[PDB]
Amino acid sequence: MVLSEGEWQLVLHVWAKVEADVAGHGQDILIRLFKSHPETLEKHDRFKHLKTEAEMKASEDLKKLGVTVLTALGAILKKKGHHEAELKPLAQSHATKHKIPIKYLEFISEAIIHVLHSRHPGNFGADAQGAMNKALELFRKDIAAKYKELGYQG
Ligand code: HEM
Repeated sequence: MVLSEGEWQLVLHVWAKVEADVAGHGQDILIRLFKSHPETLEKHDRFKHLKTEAEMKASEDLKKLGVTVLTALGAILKKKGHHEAELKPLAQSHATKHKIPIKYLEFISEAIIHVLHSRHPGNFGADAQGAMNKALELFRKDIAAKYKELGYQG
């Protein structure tokens, strides 16, 4: 798939707001993911023991992971589709080391959309959400193709 320049502008415009508080958005997104799909928490040997949302909010390790996730995703989005180089090491670690099924990438995509809709209603109307969804779908499709080449595809 290919996004138009107008769609990229909608995506990067809301992303600029997200970047005013990377740590806070990172926390919100991961907690939303863990609450909505607890099975994803099991993949994180580092956080598997957290029992409540309060414990999650207090974890400095989870906050650091959130910043790492958003910083990597932001670098990919800013490439506006020309992200092959950035995708390779990410696909390799998530397929071979962490063993993350594509299904879980869809779950985190849902969490990103939920949080942006909650925090940026004025900059995340229907058109902006459609553009962000298209960007995340492109990301998942390209990662899935890489998983297959790497021998995982799942
Ligand atoms: C927007 C999608 C995502 C991005 C950009 C992303 C990015 C990253 C980055 C950059 C790291 C650190 C270096 C590495 O190991 O590659 C990481 C680690 C990891 N990711 Fe992801 N990730 C994503 C989605 C997921 C999902 C959905 C899961 C699990 C349900 C996941 C599980 C992990 C695990 C287990 C680690 C290691 C965490 C640790 O250090 O203990 N990732 N991810």
